[PDB]
Amino acid sequence: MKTVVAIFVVVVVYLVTGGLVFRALEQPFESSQKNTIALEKAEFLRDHVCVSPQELETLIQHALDADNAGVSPIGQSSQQSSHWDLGSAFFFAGTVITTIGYGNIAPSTEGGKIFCILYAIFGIPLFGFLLAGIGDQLGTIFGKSIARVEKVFRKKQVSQTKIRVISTILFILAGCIVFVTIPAVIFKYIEGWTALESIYFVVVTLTTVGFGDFVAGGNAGINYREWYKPLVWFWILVGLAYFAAVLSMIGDWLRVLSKKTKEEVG
Amino acid sequence: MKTVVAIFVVVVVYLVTGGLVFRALEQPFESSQKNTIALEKAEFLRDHVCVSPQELETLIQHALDADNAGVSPIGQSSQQSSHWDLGSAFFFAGTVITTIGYGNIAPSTEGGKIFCILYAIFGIPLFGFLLAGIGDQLGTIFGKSIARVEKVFRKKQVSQTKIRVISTILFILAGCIVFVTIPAVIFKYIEGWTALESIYFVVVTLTTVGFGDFVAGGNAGINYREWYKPLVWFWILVGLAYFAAVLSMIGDWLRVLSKK
Amino acid sequence: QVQLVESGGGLVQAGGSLRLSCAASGRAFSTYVMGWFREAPGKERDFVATLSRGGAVTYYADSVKGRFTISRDNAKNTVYLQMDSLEPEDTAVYYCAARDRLGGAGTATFWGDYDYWGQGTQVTVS
Amino acid sequence: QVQLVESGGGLVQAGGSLRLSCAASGRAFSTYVMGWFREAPGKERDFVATLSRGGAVTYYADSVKGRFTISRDNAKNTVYLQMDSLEPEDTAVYYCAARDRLGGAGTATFWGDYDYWGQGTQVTVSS
Amino acid sequence: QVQLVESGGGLVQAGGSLRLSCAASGRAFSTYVMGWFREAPGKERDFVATLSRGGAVTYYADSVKGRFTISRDNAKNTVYLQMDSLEPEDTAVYYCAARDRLGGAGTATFWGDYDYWGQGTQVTVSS
Ligand SMILES: [K+]
Ligand SMILES: [K+]
Ligand SMILES: [K+]
Ligand SMILES: [K+]
Ligand SMILES: [K+]
Repeated sequence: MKTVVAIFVVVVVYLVTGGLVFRALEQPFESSQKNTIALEKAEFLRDHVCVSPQELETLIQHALDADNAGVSPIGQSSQQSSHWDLGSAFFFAGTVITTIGYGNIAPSTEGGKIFCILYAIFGIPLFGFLLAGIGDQLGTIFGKSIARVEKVFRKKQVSQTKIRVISTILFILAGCIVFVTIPAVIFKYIEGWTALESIYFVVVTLTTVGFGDFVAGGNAGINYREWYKPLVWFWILVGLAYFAAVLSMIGDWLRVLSKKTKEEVG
Repeated sequence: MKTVVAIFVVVVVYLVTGGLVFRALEQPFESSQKNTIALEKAEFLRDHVCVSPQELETLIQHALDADNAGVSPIGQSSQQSSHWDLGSAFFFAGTVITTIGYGNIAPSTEGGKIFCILYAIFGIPLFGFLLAGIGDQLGTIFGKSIARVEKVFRKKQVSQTKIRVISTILFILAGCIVFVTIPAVIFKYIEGWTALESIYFVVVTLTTVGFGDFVAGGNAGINYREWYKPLVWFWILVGLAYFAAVLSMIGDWLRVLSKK
Repeated sequence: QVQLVESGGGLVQAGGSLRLSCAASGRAFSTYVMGWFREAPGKERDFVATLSRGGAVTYYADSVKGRFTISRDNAKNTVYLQMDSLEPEDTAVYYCAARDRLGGAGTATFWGDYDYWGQGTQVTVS
Repeated sequence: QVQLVESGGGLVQAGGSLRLSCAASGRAFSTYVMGWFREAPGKERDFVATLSRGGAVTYYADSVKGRFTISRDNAKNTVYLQMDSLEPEDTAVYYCAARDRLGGAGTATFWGDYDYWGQGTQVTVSS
Repeated sequence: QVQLVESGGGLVQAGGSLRLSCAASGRAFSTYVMGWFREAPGKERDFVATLSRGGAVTYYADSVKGRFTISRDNAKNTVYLQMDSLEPEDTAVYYCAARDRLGGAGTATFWGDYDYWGQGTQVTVSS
């Protein structure tokens, strides 16, 4: 009753602080970009008298609508390819059960919305057992690798607490290279994103936030290799279980900090 | 090891089946839609001879360069509202720590992307601490309300397992009216969405999927009331805990089905 | 709500001509894709002709190509349909329609592709 | 499904002692975070004590700190709760709980933080 | 890489006139924001005049407003600067610059706002 109110106050303060920081970091640039395209549009109207202000704003608005829906407004004909072909439909099904939900592909039909509701109600807990199994498989593999070292070093194990500590340290160090650093390097070369855009995609994907602004394997102008789609699929599958384990440890550290605050305030 | 492979096979089959169903339900409708920006752009060039193809291409490319990083909900891109005013920046901060991430508002700047990475790393576990407390608060409140029912159930010599099952189903039934049915009725009248679109929004939001195709409080053409934004904020906050408890019960039902 | 009002129409002999017009309300006519449809008694609304937002790109159904001419005047918020070499098969209630959606006029050949509709004008060829 | 069975409660006079035990089934007890909760009649289940997977990190509620002691024997799949200096306020049904989810070492103080639960053991302290 | 070549300067008396021209290479001249800058000896390039992609929107510095006229001919890939009522203060090397970026000419008043530059044409006005 009192602990839940204390954490609610901390979360509200964290949200207000975050809102103030994100506004200071984004609003002046957004205001600069809004006036920048506004002046270019106003000059376009005086250079091209045959076009009226509404006529131009209709095409510009529709160009933005097509771009945000996956169809590039640059070039002669884009053909729009297919968002619901068996391959992309399988990947869409994954964005639902994993709770990432990029939103680049989403059901328009009534049948798709009805099926999506039931698909997430039974699929999300089903994926959670696979994620618990993968986390256990990773912990058992890392536990075996630490037990082999403790056998060759001739150290007597009083309890599996020493193995648990060493395996958590090696897990977050090695796992950061395998699921965070190396993938971002691949995304920089394949997608052509910046070093920051690539690392921003990894965190947003593995934390299940999935804004949809950056999606690996979604550029029509890029001919992706045969191994690329299944590699990203396997990276999300295991990388979600890695990030969930790291975020669980961070949650424990915050719970430990709460007991220190309780003791100091008492 | 063998258990993990068995669940992986089930998940892959569930994904392939889902892919086949979503393709059959969406691909024929997608193939029917012939409206494209390429034909509208080609017609624009013949209607306005004073503009050349490269002159139009230049303005269209610059419009995309000046566009926000977020993809606005379906049918709400011509709003031109400030995506980063204190109010909508507070709501954006919520989409990160709750893991919903609609993506209607998203950081374009380098400073925003760096801060968003650290904001998610420390904010998501912080919100989890709160969600655990809210789930406990819901369980205690429900437990107090059902204590009269459990007293009558215990009087008639009913086993403690039978009482546990009936109580959990009553949590889903009352909780569905409070966090699923009543909110969807409000979204139908306020947003003007269909009965299905409103229920589709609720499930996608409370399961933290958050596609971004439907966002409550994102229509420029609708003048929202003063109480609307904080009501949706409070519904998301406590509704996530109810849905996490329900999804946990669904997982238990699947484990029971496995023993059968 | 945008209002579309049709005028012109009537009863003519086979081979004669007619000129339909459709006035629209508001100040966004130049942004709509305009089109003409026809409802024969007991038959569904068939596509007749469509026109780009500016009026330079015309599209026609195979049954009226070479005989009908769709044109527009954004200055007067009006869309026109000149019907030459009329046949008894062209006897139907002609509807004017406006489209305020993404895409070009070339693909707006279905009645469901439009957002606003007129009251209809009767055209009879004997 | 993992089964938790409690034993060792009863009725004692104020100031006396008790020792509860909770036996678990399966061969993964050493991987669970064990905890004790108590349900007073008409009151919600409150946190009593929690213990890490090995047993080296203990955490207690302010009402039972200095009087109660949580311990575990992974060899016998059992978690214990030694209750010294019992007060009439400690009269409640005590529940044993196991957490197989990662973490929870001293921080698992909510009922929702656990995955498996016991039947409950009655503990009564009289004046 | 886009090449910009200036022609048309020299040495004139105070009050006289000059007409500079800048030819550009490639087929994307109609998409660039064209501008004129001047480098006085020992100084950084000051802004003189800027022009929209089509040539209908002109912007000038306060020191050259009403005397200089910037114009363009997309047909010949050329930008012009007519300098009337010349003063000794106008003496500098005039640079031609092209901007292939998002934005109107109205804000392109800094040297860093441009992407391509010419080699410079010397303009001298004597008393
Ligand atoms: K999400
Ligand atoms: K999402
Ligand atoms: K999520
Ligand atoms: K999203
Ligand atoms: K989105």
